[PDB]
Amino acid sequence: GHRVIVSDVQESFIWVRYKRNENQLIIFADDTYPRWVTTASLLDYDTVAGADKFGNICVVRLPPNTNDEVDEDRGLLNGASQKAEVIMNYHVGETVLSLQKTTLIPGGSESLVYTTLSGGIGILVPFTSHEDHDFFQHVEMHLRSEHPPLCGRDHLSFRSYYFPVKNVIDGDLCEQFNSMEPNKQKNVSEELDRTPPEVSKKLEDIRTRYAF
Amino acid sequence: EHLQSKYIGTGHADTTKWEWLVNQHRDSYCSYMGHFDLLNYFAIAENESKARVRFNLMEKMLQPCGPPA
Amino acid sequence: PYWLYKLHGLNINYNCEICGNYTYRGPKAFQRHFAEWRHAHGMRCLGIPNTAHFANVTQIEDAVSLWAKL
Amino acid sequence: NDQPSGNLPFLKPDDIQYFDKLLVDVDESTLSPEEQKERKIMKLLLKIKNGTPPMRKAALRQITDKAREFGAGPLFNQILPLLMSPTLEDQERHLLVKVIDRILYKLDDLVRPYVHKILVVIEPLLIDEDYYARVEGREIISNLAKAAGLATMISTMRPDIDNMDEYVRNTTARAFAVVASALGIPSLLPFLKAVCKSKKSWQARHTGIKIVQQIAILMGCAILPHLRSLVEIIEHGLVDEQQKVRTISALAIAALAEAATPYGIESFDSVLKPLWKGIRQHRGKGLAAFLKAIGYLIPLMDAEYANYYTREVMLILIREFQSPDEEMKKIVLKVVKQCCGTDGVEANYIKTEILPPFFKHFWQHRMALDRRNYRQLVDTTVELANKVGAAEIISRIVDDLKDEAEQYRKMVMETIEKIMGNLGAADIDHKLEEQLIDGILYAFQEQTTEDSVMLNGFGTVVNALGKRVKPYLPQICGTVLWRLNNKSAKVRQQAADLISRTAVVMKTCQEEKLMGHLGVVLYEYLGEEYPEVLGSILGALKAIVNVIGMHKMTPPIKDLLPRLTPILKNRHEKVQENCIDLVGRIADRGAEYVSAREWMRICFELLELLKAHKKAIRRATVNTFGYIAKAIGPHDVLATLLNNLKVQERQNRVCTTVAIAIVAETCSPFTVLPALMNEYRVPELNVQNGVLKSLSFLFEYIGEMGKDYIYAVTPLLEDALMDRDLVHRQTASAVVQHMSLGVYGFGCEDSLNHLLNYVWPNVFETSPHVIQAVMGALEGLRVAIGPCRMLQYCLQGLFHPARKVRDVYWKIYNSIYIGSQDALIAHYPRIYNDDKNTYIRYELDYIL
Amino acid sequence: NRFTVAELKQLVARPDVVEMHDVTAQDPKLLVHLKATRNSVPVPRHWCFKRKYLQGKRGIEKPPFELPDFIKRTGIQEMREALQEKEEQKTMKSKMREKVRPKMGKIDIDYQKLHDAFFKWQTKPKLTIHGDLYYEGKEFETRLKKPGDLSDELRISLGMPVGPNAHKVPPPWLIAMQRYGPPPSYPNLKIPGLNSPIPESCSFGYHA
Amino acid sequence: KDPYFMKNHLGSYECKLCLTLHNNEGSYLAHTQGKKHQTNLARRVEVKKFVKIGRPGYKVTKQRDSELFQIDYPEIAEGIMPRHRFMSAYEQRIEPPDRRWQYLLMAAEPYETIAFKVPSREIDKAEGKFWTHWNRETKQFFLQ
Amino acid sequence: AKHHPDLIFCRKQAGVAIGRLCEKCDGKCVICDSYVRPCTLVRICDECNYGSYQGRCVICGGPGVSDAYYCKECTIQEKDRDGCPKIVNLGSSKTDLFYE
Ligand SMILES: [Zn+2]
Ligand SMILES: [Zn+2]
Ligand SMILES: [Zn+2]
Ligand SMILES: [Zn+2]
Repeated sequence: GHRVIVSDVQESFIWVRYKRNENQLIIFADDTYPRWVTTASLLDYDTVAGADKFGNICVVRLPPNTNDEVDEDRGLLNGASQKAEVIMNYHVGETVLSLQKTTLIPGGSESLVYTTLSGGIGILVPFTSHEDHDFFQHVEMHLRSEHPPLCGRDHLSFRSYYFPVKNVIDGDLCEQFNSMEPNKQKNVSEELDRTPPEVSKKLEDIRTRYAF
Repeated sequence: EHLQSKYIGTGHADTTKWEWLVNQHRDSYCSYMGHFDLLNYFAIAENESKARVRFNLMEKMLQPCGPPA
Repeated sequence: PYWLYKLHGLNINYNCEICGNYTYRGPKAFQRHFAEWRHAHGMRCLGIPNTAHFANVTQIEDAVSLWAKL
Repeated sequence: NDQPSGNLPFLKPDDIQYFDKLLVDVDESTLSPEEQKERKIMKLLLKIKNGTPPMRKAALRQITDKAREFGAGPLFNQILPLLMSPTLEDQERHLLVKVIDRILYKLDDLVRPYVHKILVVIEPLLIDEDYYARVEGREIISNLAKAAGLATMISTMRPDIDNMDEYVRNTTARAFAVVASALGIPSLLPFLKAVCKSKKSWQARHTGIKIVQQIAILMGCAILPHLRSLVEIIEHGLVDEQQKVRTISALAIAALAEAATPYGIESFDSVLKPLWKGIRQHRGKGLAAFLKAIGYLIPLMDAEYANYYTREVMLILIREFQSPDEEMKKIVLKVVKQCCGTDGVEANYIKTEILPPFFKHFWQHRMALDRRNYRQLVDTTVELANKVGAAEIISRIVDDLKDEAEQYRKMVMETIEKIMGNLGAADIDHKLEEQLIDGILYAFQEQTTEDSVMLNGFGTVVNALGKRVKPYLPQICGTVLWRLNNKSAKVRQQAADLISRTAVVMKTCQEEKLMGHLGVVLYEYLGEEYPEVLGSILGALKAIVNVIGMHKMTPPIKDLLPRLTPILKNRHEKVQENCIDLVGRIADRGAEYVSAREWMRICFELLELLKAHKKAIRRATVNTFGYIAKAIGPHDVLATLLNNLKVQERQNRVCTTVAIAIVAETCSPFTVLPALMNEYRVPELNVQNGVLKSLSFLFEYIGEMGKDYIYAVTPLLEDALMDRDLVHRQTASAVVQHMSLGVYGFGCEDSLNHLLNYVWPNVFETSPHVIQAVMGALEGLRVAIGPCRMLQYCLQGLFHPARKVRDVYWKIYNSIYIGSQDALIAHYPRIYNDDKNTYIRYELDYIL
Repeated sequence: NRFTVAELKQLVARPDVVEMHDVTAQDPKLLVHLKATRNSVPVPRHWCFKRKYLQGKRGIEKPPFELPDFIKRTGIQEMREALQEKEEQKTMKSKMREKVRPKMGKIDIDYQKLHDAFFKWQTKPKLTIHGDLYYEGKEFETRLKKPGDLSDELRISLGMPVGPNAHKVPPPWLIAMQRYGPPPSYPNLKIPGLNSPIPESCSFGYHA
Repeated sequence: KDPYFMKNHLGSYECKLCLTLHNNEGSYLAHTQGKKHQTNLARRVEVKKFVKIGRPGYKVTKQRDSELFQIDYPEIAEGIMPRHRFMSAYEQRIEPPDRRWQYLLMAAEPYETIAFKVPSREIDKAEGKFWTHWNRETKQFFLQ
Repeated sequence: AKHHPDLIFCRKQAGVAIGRLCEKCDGKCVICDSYVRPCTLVRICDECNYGSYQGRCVICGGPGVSDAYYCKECTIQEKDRDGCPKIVNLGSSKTDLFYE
């Protein structure tokens, strides 16, 4: 409403203002990265979550000022002037072709559902408080160490395949805490200063709260 | 010198547009057929099967941009 | 000083046709002179607006063609 | 005038031929063609051969930077007759070959006529005595190889094959082997096939087979893929009429078989029948070469043929234990080692008839003198102990631990220490451990050298006996303490070292009374005037501090460390090293033992335990700074290290920036970080580069905890990267590198993109340290902010008009490309099609 | 062979960026296309200079360093400055005497204040976007204002008090604008007491 | 009293007119002598050095004229006549308050300079050729 | 090393022989020469580990004691996935010091 989010096939999201008094279509923001966006979805009045051909998922939130009132020659770097900024990049591994903000279970809360091209279906759920975010960050930062992937591919350097990862905790590595031998679970859990049933309770609470 | 003999695609101070773009196209083709899902995406856009797309890509890596200049 | 004007491109003649075939004893001073009151008025007699598109054109017949392109 | 007219150095009176034209001045006109150049390149050589090291490095840089201008002609006809003087030195010869290789990267493809003139000087470096002269010889013949190509080498070194002199022929063979290494075997393998089958004079065949032998002994397992086509060259030998050709063909077969282990045995099948006929049919030195060849072949063989060839070569080996000549003694001493390392030779056969004439004829005195007959004999005796047993060999040589030759006791102790290191001490009964305990005590007591072989033998033996050494600790320790009182000074050093070897065996033998006996004894032997005595005292006392607790030892640390703080002012490297090892262990594990002002008054002492030329001293003292800080707090030791930053000496400022990073991470870093950020306001150069170097080390040390402190120090590096003095920029670029790899994957990609804007204009610097610091920072930011961002920066400078910007931007693009080649696929720009070629990647462009 | 700046400006879809040297390249169309590609950054300014990128900062004197505010609120600057000015009076007699008899606890500030200032009061600095490279003059080009507002600095120099009363506060060109019209070049400028209400549109003026 | 010596932000020294950097204390004061500093000093003596100066106050004889000072001067033995100059009170050795008048200053080499206060703005002309006379033989000096 | 710029690495294909470091070199990263955060073992090629060359220091050529390692900043930059990091030549240092 009153804004347009034009997805280029190569560069990125280009914000466009439409005016009522005139009929102009004024570009007033674009993004610094190239993306090859496939589809996209609006989350707030500012932010646009998008997905690309190569596998990633980005979220581009406008800066807090970014005034739309631009009436009409130099650009900033051969483009627009208010460059938007990115507040997550994450690698999924498949070309994500559908993003949607919804609530999959009544009694739950909103969660960005993505449906990939190789059949998979995932969600990206926000964190409520910093204690949850810091706990899950330390859980997956332990699981990159104790439980490396099978092919030898480094997990941080898989999720940071094209662009480096930002503000996303991989819950598929976290939900392999329930799949180790119990000596490893006891080691990680005493490193977390909890007990492994409490860690598995905390680890499935996010899934049952947000989704299936 | 020794890089461009060993690690192909690097390039030097006198690398023309054609050599840089032919290394660009060859690395693009090997990453298309390397990733499964870019190959999925290029198979949906035609009705070709995956082996038809891989043969079409693999036969193009010899001279992808055209004859040299 | 001899080396100070041999390093700096000075007293090595370059000519800007649009300001009445004015002369310039330095390349740095030349590309500086393009954004000046004299050269801007010399394009203002042509009616060509002062932008950065017309940066290093000297001959009028190229400048009027370039402004015809826009 | 008898010395030339300036501050040119002193001419020795036999250097007045090569620098003869320096005593007369030219006043450069009326005699100045290129002659005024060559006299100049005369002068530089005198500044290199005879000068002070500033004159050396000045003339050496001035002769490398103008080697294009001087040309190989004058330069080599001056350098080469200087090396052909009969009155050189070792260091003058070394500086001359340094001068020759330092112009071989500049005169690429211009030393084409001067290859043979280089080789007739450089070829005797390969047969030289000292190892590093051999390495310089091999290195510059490999450089001459890669610089002169291949066909020039073949045209030069072919007349040196049928040459009359044997020394030029042998050195030509070794030169051919090193050019074969630097240019690959199959480049010149047709030439070896040519020269080895050439039949006009046998010396050409002998030379080519020598070439094959030195190729095999030079490059070990890189002869393996070309092995079959190379042994086919040699196998046309062994049937030549000359004994020298057959002998060197057998030696070449031995070198190839030692090189290809264990492989290629199918490629050796056409060699075994002339080898068998040769060892059966005749005696001589051809027997010795054939015997070395079969002794290297049969470990490459399958067990049936290995057993058959071993059991009918032992007859000749027993026949040649009586042999007088020394090279066949060395050869059968080698052949026994491989002929019993396999299955097939049963242990009773060996203990009945292999080893008794072995010990009769090989454990002599003269075999211990020659080093290549020392080490071969002891390594063969160890293998005979591997097969037969430990006790059967040890009981046969244990009575000679009490001999009167020091080299023979050294040989026997080295044999026994290698056996009991390999096998163990379970075999030795109680009737023989007293024999060897008295043997090693007498052998330790009566050595005249400073060798550590008796010490390591004692340590390995009493480690192997374990708990069975208990009724010898009264015998040993009473031997030790009376050893510690001597008019001699080194034998006290022999005693205390022994304690540091036998401290580990008394706790595992329930002997802590006697450790409590000799800790308090060693407490008063550390007022010793001699430094190397007191260093071994401190080593023994360190071993006792380890093997007991720190808090349950009898000269207790309440009054052991106060005695150690004046030891720490001793400038000897041994005493410093052992004293700060002990002070570091006391400082982290026992810091509740002294005054916490004593720690202050020794952390002023560890500022001069830097400037210590040993680099283990300097890296133990910074750990000691960290431990002292963890004891008494990171606010007094930090002010000490920040006062130390204005001292004018590196090796005293970089090793305190290390210490500031150590106290930063051993406490939490905020405890140091405002004070360390405040010292950037001190308007001196060394303290500002000190806080930048210490931030580099701090971020490298803390790693993933840099997410908290990056916003604090980004306004510091943004000020350092704007500063004129380029050491600020190289150290701030190092900080950007370590910080960028420390916050990877944490979402701090905005601060690094800020700092990249200031790092990136330092791309065009040409000082090598700052260019490698900025380029390490760029390839360390590539992973932090992405290859996309670094490709956006590296773009549009790739095709800039100037070569000076084009090559720097292309090498940063090469670093990005080989860093992450896959990730660049999404980030490439769109490049439209011209007339003849198509450039749009159309596959990415279409959409479902 | 090297066609001049004229024809190169004719050929390129964006002749804004093609400069004096790009005709002397080895591929001008590609170079000016990459110069006009979207989010790239340009080559540093000192590739053609003669002064080694910062050896023109010779004679200018600069402040030492401004510590960030959260670190300055730990008192470390005041204690450390007092300690340096105390140590600058010591002779070598007392400098080597307090090397063996040290009085410690000279600063000994606390750890809760430092852990607060690095974790509670941490401040985001003023960063910059990825295009904004650095050149030598950069921090002294700081000059990089609107119709209808006047700064406090300009109002002191003009003697024009900021107040809301659109007629006594106005700029002294008010009477002339009532006579001659509003700005020819600001058609939508609204001035309080002219074409905007006097007490309502008190921002001096506004484009609306 | 050097006005071009600067110490920069990192404890080195700089000549400000030459714009040159110097590492240590002794490398600036060996640059103040040298072809870079002297020629830049010229771009930005002997008779002054050898002035004999006893500093002896001569005897003046001021007198109100109408249509003049009479200085008795002992022997100079040189060709150069005594010289006058009008000087302002703005620059002085003590610089104290009340500066704001002019002095007619008289000098000749071996002996002391003499000053005469003028509070009126204009009454005469303190010029050399127009209005001075030198009775060198009797050694009385004139100026009106 | 990075201090001596004339030293070259082997850079051939890394085999299974684990590289070793001497007593004078203990703790060093092979590429960086930094002492902190070792993460990845060193695998030297087969020509650089043959016969008398076994168990020998990667940097020195002296007798090895401990296992060699890449640091974490070599691991995450993937400097462990180029070749055999065995420093081949001894050049212009520890040779004139032998000659002095
Ligand atoms: Zn000066
Ligand atoms: Zn490393
Ligand atoms: Zn190797
Ligand atoms: Zn080493």
